[PDB]
Amino acid sequence: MGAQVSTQKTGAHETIIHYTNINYYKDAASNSANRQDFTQDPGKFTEPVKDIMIKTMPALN
Amino acid sequence: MGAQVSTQKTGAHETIIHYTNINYYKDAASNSANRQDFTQDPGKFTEPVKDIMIKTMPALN
Amino acid sequence: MGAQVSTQKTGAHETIIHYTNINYYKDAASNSANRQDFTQDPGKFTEPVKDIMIKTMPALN
Amino acid sequence: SDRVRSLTLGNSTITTQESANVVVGYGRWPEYLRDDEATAEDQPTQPDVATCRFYTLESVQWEKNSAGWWWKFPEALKDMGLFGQNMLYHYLGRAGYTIHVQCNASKFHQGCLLVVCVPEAEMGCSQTDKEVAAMNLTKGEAAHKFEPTKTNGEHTVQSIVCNAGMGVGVGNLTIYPHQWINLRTNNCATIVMPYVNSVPMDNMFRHYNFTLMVIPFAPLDYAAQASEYVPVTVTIAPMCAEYNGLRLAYQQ
Amino acid sequence: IARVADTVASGPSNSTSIPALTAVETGHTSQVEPSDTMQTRHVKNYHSRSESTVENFLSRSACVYIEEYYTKDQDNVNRYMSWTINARRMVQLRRKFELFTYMRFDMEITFVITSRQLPGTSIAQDMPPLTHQIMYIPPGGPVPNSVTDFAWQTSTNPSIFWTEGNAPPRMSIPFISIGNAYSNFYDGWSHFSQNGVYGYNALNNMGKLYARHVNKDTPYQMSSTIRVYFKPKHIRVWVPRPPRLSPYIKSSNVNFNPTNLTDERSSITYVPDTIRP
Amino acid sequence: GLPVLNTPGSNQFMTSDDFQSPSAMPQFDVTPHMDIPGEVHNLMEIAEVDSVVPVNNIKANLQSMDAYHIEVNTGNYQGEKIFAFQMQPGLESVFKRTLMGEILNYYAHWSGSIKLTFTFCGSAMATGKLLLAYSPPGADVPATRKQAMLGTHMIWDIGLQSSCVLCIPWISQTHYRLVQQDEYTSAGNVTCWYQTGIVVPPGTPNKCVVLCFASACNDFSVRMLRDTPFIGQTALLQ
Amino acid sequence: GLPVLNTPGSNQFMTSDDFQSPSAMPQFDVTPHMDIPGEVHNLMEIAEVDSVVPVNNIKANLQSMDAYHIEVNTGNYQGEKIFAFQMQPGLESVFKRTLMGEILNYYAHWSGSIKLTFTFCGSAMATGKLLLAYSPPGADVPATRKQAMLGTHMIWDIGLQSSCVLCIPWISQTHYRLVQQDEYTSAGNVTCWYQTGIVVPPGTPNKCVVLCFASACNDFSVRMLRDTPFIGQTALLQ
Amino acid sequence: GLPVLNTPGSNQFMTSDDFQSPSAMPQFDVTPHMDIPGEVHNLMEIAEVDSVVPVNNIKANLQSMDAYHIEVNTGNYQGEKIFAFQMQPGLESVFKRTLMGEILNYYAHWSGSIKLTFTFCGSAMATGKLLLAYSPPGADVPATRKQAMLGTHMIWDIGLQSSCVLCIPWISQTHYRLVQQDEYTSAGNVTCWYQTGIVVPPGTPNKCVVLCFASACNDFSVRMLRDTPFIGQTALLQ
Ligand SMILES: CCCCCCCCCCCC(=O)O
Repeated sequence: MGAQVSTQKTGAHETIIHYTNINYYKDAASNSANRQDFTQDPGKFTEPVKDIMIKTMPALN
Repeated sequence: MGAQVSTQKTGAHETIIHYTNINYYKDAASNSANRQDFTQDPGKFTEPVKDIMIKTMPALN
Repeated sequence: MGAQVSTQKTGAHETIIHYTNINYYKDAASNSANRQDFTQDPGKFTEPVKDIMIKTMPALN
Repeated sequence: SDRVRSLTLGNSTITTQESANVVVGYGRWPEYLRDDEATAEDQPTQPDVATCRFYTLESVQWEKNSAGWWWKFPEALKDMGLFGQNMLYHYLGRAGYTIHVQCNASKFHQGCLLVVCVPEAEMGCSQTDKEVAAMNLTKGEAAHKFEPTKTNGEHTVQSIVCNAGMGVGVGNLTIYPHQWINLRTNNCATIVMPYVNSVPMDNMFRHYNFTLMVIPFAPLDYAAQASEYVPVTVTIAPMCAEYNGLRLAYQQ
Repeated sequence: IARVADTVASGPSNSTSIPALTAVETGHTSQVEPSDTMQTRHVKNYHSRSESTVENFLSRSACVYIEEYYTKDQDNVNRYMSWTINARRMVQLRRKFELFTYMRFDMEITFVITSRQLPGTSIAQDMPPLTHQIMYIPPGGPVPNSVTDFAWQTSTNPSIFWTEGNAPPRMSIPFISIGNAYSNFYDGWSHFSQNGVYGYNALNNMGKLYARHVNKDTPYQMSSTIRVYFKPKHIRVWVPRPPRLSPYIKSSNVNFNPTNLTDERSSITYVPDTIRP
Repeated sequence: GLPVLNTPGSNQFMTSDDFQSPSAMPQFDVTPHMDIPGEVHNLMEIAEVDSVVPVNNIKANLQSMDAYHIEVNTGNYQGEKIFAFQMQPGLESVFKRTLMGEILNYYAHWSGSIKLTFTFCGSAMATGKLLLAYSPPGADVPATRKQAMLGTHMIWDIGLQSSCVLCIPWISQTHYRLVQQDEYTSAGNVTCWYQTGIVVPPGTPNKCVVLCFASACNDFSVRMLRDTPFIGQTALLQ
Repeated sequence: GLPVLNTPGSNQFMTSDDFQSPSAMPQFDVTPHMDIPGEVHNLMEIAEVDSVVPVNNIKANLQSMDAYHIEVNTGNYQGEKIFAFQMQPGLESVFKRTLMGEILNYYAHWSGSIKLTFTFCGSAMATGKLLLAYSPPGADVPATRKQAMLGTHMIWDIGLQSSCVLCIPWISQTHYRLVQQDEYTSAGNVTCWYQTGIVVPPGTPNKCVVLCFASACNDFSVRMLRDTPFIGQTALLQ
Repeated sequence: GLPVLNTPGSNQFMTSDDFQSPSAMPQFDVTPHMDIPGEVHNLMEIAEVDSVVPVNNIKANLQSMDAYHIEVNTGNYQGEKIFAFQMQPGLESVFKRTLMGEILNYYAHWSGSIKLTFTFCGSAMATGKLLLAYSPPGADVPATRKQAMLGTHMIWDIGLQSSCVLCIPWISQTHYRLVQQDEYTSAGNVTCWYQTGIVVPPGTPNKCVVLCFASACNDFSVRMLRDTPFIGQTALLQ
């Protein structure tokens, strides 16, 4: 089938950890949640300044 | 098996979106609806004229 | 598995029409009916004569 | 000039100097039944030019208070030359038809008709509690007319125009093969109807394949001394006429 | 795939091109678009007519019938159901099907059977799960005259046995029509003499459907209501037509009462003032 | 386990389903297959076999061989209809019980041509010509030979070849017809007349029997499985 | 067997599901497909067909052809509004019942442009120029020709070409609008005025009929399947 | 069919499951995606944004801007503690409601460092040095500057650079801590003192406001999803 093997979340016996998935429905809205999308970009809220500010330097000068 | 992978309808997280299907019954009447047949030809009802009419021109002349 | 793809019976949208099958039981008596065996030989009952009779000819002569 | 057009079928020919193109059914043109779609095993008969020709029906008068008219085919052509003779002697029939509605006036008259071909135009009864009679559905080449008001007849058809005698809106009849006859631009209307039915062939007396309706949306009007007589003539010619099941003529 | 047309960017104009001018007399529907009668900007339209498909439109279970049958043989209550299959007794689905003259498709039939115990002063029971039997009888087959008729043997007629509590029974059927397509409208008769039956009933004959309780009897009177649902699939439709305007009166013909073309209003120039600061 | 979702129609029991199921007798050694004569594969093999038709099914003969007898006499009988009946392979009382019709009653739809074989059982000295006509639906039943002659007919000349076949072509509007034929799915009628007459020598019977046989052609077929209305009961047999 | 775990929604019955199911009639031979004229694939093929619009839908004409009549007269009528209405393809009483609007009522969302075709049915001698304007939501309905002229308008000149199209562009904030349009999803209004006037020769009518047609463009589309509020009942029909 | 065995937990409904399910609206055309500014991917993006901390949360200021005011005065104030509080990002009333703490209340576990930014809002002429100390759990809260000075401290010198950051390092025994911190998962305290004092010129205020900001670092993270105890109701709203 259109099987798609992904990686499972670390277990309590770490340091065959993968699962299989197949969509049965025609609408993408039927698929399960995307609990594995780990994107980040705090810059939008933490550093929305026009002029890049270097940590080790004075904010104003 | 006789699996057949198709494309799913766009989801609310666009811009692995495919599903698998296998028929289990011997009669085609048992299969699911054909919700993905997008054919069109309005000409039958909107332009059933014998002489092609060019938009940018006079209907009669 | 020992999957076996066959052809489905014509649907109400003709003129992917195939299904898959796998036997799970050890006895052939467990399998589904053979609704697709189309053999014929009316000769046994309609023409059980010893001497071939040609339609366009006299039965007796 | 696409205004002028000529039609030739059999020993008949129609002329026009003020037409508005030609509507061809649902994009299809009349054609004989193919072998991979036939059911009747007997070899059909095809009179051709004998039945496929222009048949003119009784003219009708368009008046300032006219509400409309309607004909049912192939029934309406039961007494038309050899086309009607084949209907009697055969069990099955199949034809195309080229509807040509004529109606001329003058640059001083005004009005607008709606020539439409309604497949399976099943109609309702005046008295919703009773049924309709064939005699009230179609009466030969004699046209039935729509009324601007409700009808009361026992087994009569609800002739009230606004519902076209079908329980629908007249303004939506444009979804069927049609043309208009806007006197200020037109002079006639032609529609080539292909055989439309859920069966390869069918009886021509028992079944009314389609209904031709001529409903005016713009009332006929004019000034004094202007010709008050404005007739509307309907001409139709069968196409690719096939017949099956030959037997003793049917007694009407 | 089933995407909609995009709008080409248009600018000023001044030529002999007359896309706005035409003549409806030809029976031709104008193929004009905004860019032809004004200055437009380019727009990548991603909209899709995927849900306008005749398949997606008609492929949805809709109730087509409903009858009630009792368990005990008291009074003149019917202990079994009978029904001359057709979809002309439920205005909703009937109106959709009638948007087209001819139809061709397979169909998914689902049954929603529910039971109850009729009111009473002393009705303490303990009845086991009720099992029902739905039997389809194609035109000509023997019809049962009782809840114990031999016809319920279902020797060759398709039948379903369902027990309450479980998911509503379902099963698909092909294209039964003896014609090349189902007919929603038949402007003809059943007899060559142009009389007898007129319209739908003149040719359509999908047979009958019977139901009953397979349980012998209940201490106190109980009744069940079966609801039949139709869901056409693998659809094909021909010759579109004006939607039903007048309310449906009979389920055997198209009789109707002169209905208004639409709702009324003050005048042709009436437009409600919705801006009042 | 594997996340599953039960669909409607679960746990139900449809008499016409077709699933697999555990065998109550595991590893049972089926009795060796034996090649037996006359095996049937399709029921149509039976409906294609000629069977005597009880054309003379009048109340007085419903239980005698006279039901199959179709008398023909010597002498002037012009304008006289030897016999007639509708074309309802499964509904017409005449065909209703023949091998052919008997099978059609297990189905609701039928299509194809039919072979009506007529056999002259008179003496070897009797001669004659009969007109076997078939008129498709649409008009009244042929009242005269002329009317019948206008339809699909067969002029049978009695001679050494005893039998004569009148193949009724499938001339229908729709592809199929209901076994429980109504006026809509009418098939027509079949009328027999005297083309000439039955001449006979001295010292020879004047009345002769003509048997009728009916069977399906290679273009015949049934379609809607249903129960036959020719068998029932009021209680379990014992 | 295979360890399975049933997920919520099992054994339920959703009218809009789409699963496979056993056929009650195994190996049924479907009737041969026949190529019938005028096949529909998408309902939009219908909504794109012009249909007469009952602009003059006043109580007195709700059952007469006058409902479609849009009169125009000769003589000074400057400052007079020939007609007007809101842009609610499925809610506005004027469009509510047209082929277009009739279909939109089976859906809750709509988008795209609309083609309002106007046809002059006067005599061939009558002349004139009308101003067909369309004003997007935001301000009051044009009370004068100047106000209407500020919006998207079309100056129609009556002549040999009887019809004239006023394409109402899709100028909305959101991609879609509700068929059950509210103030938020307002579409605007359409008002018609006299650009000049209708001049006519002697011995010719002074009042003329102007029919209105409405249909969707190639950029139109519906989206939310729902039941139409134009049909109901109080009990099973018989 | 395929022999199956239902495992425990079937037909149940767990609010935190994640299975597939049939769409009630087949082939629905979702509205085109539009790139909108300020998209959030992880809630931590919010907890990393500085938010004013109500250090002066005394009953009399629970509804005034004084709740955020941290006064500092000129003159001898040696040995005086400017302010102090526990290190409970989600439990401490001081942080409990900040953007950071507000998010932690949707989780039961937390880990990482915290950035306490202090901004001097006095006049441009006012000068001074403050001692921002942080003492890990284990001993009593610093009663004197000497005791506080023994712990992780930051000597802030007021000048052109208005703000000064006191990063509280994650010095815990366990990898994570409970938002509902108890004595076991204690984090310590934060006390502010006068390193020197606030000297000011003539004609200049003697009292100044010092705002406090709190946010998470790049090493912060929450873990146990739970419901926030800062919102509830007694009946359906209307
Ligand atoms: C096993 C149950 C069989 C039910 C047959 C239903 C056929 C429905 C046909 C509908 C015809 C029409 O709507 O024009």
